[PDB]
Amino acid sequence: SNLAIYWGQGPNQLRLSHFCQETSLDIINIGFINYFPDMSPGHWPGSNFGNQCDGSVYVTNDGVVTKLLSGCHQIMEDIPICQAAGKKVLLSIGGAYPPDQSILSEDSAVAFATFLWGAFGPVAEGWEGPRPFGDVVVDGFDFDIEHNGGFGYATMVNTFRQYFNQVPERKFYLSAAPQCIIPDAQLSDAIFNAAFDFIWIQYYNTAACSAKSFIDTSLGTFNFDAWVTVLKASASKDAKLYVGLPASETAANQGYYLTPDEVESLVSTYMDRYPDTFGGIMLWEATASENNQIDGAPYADHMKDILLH
Ligand SMILES: CNC(=O)NC(=N)Nc1ccccc1
Repeated sequence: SNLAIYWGQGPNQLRLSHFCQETSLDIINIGFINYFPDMSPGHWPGSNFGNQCDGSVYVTNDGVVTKLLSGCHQIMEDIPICQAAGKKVLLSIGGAYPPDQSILSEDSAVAFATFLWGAFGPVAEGWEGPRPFGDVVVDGFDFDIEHNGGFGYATMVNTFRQYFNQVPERKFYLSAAPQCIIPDAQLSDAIFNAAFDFIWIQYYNTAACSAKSFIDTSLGTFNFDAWVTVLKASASKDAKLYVGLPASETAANQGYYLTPDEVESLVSTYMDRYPDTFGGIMLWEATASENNQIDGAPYADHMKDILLH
């Protein structure tokens, strides 16, 4: 079972090459493309990577100043190291801030997909768009849509997967990151109507189905079961489900963090019930895990031992 984590939005983060050297980590999601074309200057998507990148943004063939970052030099340098180390690197779409971003048509969702594929996918001839990370090719795209409904996303997923299928030699990945409440307002249409390789339900910040509601069953009702049942119905039936967790008490709202012993008792129960769908743990996020050093190692290292034990 696999350990996925988020990097990109950590206060004072170290550079991604620190995390590339963390052997426990099998997947790293880079957040975020957070400005969508429909409300962003030029219809270009924009990006934000916390402290990373020199602050420069592309301007278009029209002189339009965009929201995309053009000098992300450490990330370009660092994504190949991660991949040279066995790790899959997915570029994440959305995130928490700002909360006023969405997709308005099926056309803009095909264009959004196509722009990301040209931009961060394989190097391609006729592509006359940006290459924010140079000749690096990501392994996939993560959908962390946490605002404004689910319109457009199954289309973006199938459009992506349409593109994947032309590169038969290489294997590319689609994941999503719902919150616990079923149905997820952002991603249930996506999950149902398209094939996600991985899905990591965020089990923090919502009381009625939080991971901590497994340890304290008075807080809400941990619902991984209901989720295996919808997954079975869906176009993502072969998706691997992940229990999404905060890597430190200071990573999500108070009381969502579980101690390793609490995690283990979650994991050994749901790895055994659904050995065929259970996939692993996902952490929010990389920096909080760094700073949560338990006996000379970070939180993620202790998660991986749990999964192997
Ligand atoms: C994988 N996505 C996240 O972990 N999202 C997340 N933590 N969003 C967020 C929502 C409200 C406040 C802070 C962060």
